[PDB]
Amino acid sequence: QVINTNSLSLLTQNNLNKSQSALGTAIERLSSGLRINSAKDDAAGQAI
Amino acid sequence: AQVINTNSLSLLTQNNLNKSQSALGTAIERLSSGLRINSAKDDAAGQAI
Amino acid sequence: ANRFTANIKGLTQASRNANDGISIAQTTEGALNEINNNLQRVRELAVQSANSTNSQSDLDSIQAEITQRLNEIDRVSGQTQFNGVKVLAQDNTLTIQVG
Amino acid sequence: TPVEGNNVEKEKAAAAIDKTNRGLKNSLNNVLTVRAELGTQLSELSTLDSLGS
Amino acid sequence: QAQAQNSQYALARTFATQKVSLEESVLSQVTTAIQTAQEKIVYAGNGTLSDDDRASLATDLQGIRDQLMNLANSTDGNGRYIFAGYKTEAAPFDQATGGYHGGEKS
Amino acid sequence: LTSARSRIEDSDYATEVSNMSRAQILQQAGTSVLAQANQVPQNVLSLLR
Amino acid sequence: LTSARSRIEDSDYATEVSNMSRAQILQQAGTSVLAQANQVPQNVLSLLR
Amino acid sequence: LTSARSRIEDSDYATEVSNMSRAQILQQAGTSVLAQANQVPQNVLSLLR
Amino acid sequence: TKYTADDGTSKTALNKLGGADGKTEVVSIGGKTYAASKAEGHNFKAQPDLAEAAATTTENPLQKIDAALAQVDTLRSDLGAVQNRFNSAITNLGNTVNN
Repeated sequence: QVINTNSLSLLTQNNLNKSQSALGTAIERLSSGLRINSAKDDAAGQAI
Repeated sequence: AQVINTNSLSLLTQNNLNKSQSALGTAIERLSSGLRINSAKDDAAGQAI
Repeated sequence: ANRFTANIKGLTQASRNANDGISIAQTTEGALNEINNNLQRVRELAVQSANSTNSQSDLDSIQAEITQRLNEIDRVSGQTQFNGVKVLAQDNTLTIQVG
Repeated sequence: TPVEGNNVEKEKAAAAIDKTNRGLKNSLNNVLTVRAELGTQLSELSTLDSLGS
Repeated sequence: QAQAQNSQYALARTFATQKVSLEESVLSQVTTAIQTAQEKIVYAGNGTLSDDDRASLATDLQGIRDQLMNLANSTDGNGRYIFAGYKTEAAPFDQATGGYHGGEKS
Repeated sequence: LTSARSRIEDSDYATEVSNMSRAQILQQAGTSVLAQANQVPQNVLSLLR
Repeated sequence: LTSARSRIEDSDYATEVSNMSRAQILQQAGTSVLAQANQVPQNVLSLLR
Repeated sequence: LTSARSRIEDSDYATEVSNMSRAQILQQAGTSVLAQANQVPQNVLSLLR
Repeated sequence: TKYTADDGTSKTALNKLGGADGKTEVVSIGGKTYAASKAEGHNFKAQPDLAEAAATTTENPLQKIDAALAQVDTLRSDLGAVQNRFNSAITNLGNTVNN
C-alpha cells in the first residue's frame, strides 16, 4: 500500500507545515519589533 | 530523554532574567530621582510620614 | 496533558490581567501625586493668609491663587482617564481576576 | 450589553462569567472523558486485529 | 511480572514527584510572605508612629495575610486542593477566620 | 500610557528567539525524517523485484 | 524636620550603585546561559536523523 | 519671543538620542533576522533534492 | 450669567453682589448661590455637584485641609499595597506556569 507507505510520508509532511508556520510567525514578530503585527495577533488587545 | 518541543531549561532561564530586570529598573529609578521613596509602592508609611 | 494545557493558558492570561491592574493603579497613583502637591501648596497659602498685616487687596490676590489651585484639582479629578474610562470622577470599586 | 455608570449589570455580568468558567472546566473534563472512552476502544481493537491475523 | 511491578513503582514515583515539586514551590512563596510579615511587625514596634500610620501598616499586613490565605487554598494541575489532605474536593481553610476544615490524616 | 501600550504591544526578545530556534530544529528533523520516509518504499521495491 | 524627612525619603548613592552593578552582571550572565541552553537541542539534532 | 520660538523649533537632544539608539538596535536586529530568513527556508529544501 | 439649566434648556440669570469680601458677583439657581465665573456657561443639567460661593472668612481652614490630606495619603497607601500584591501574584503565576 503505497498509501500505507505514503501514509508515512504525508503525515510527516503535515508536521512540517505546522512547524514552518510557527517559524514564520516567530521571525515576523522578531523582525517587526512588535507582538501585534496584525489584528490576527490579538484582536481585542490590538484595539486597546 | 532528549526532548525537542519544550526546552524546559530555556523557560527556566527566562525567569531569572526577569527578576534581574526588575532589580536593575528599581536601582536606576532611585539613583536618577535621588529618592528612595519614588512611588507609593516603595513605602506606604514612609510616604505618609 | 490537555488539562495541564488548559491551566497553562488560563494562568498566562491571568498574569496579563495582573499587568492590566498594575497599569491602572499606577495611573491613579500618578494623578494622586499631583493632587497631593497642590494640597501642600494650598496649605502653604492658608498659612500665609493669617497675617494681620495683609491688606484686603492682598487677601484678594491670595484668594485668586487658591481658586486657581482648586480649579486645577477639579480638572485632575474629572479629566484623567485610562483606556477611555475615567478613574476618579466617583467613588469606585473594581475586581481584577488574578487567578 | 453596555455597563458603564450603571450598577447591577456589571455584577450580573460578573456572576455570568463565573458560571461560564465553572461550566467550561466541567465540560473540559467531560470531553476528555469521552476521549478516554474512544481511546479505550481504539488500541484494544488494534491488538485484537493483530490477534485476529 | 517483576518487570511490570517495577513499571508500577515507576508510575508511583512519577505521580508523587509532580505533587511534591508543587508543594515545595508554594511553601517557598509562603516563606517569603512570612518574612515580609516579620519585617512589618518590627516596624510596628516604633513608638512614634501615629495612629493613622499604624493603620497603614495594618492595611499592609492585611494584604500579606490574605495573600497567605490565597497560598493556603492553592490547587494542583487538575483542580484539586493540595493542602486539604484527603479531602481534595473542597478548599480547606475558611476565608474569614482561618479555621481549618480539611483532612487531618496525611 | 506608554508603559501600558508597551505591555500590550511589544514582542519579547527572549521568548521569540527561543521559539524561532525550536521551529528551525523541528524543521530540520522533519525534513530528515521525510527523506527516511521516502526511503521506506525503496526497501519493498528492492526486495521483491 | 528637614533632616528627619531626608532620613526617611532619600536614597543612598552607594547602595543603589552597588545594586545596579549586581543586576547588570546578573543580566549579562543570564543572557549568555540562555544562549547555551538554546544551543543544546541542536546538539541532540547532531544525532542526524 | 526668542524663548517661544525655541519652544517651537528646537530638537530635544535627550529624546532624539534615545530615538536614534532605538532605531539603530532595530536595524541590527532586522539585518540579522533577514540573514537567517534568506537561508532557512530555501536551504532546508536541498536536503531532499 | 448664562447656562444650560435644570430642565435641559438654556437659561440666564442676573448678577448679584456677594462673597466673603461682599463685593464679588454671584448668581443663584434654585436657591443655591454661585459665583459668576464658576457658573457661567455651566451645564447644570449634568454636574449639580458643583461648589457654591462663600459667605464668610473660613475660620479654621488648616484643620479641614489636613483632614482631606490624610484621606488622600490613606488612599495612596492602599494603592501601593495593592500594587505589591499584584507583583507577588505575577511572580507566583510565572513560577506556576513554568512548573
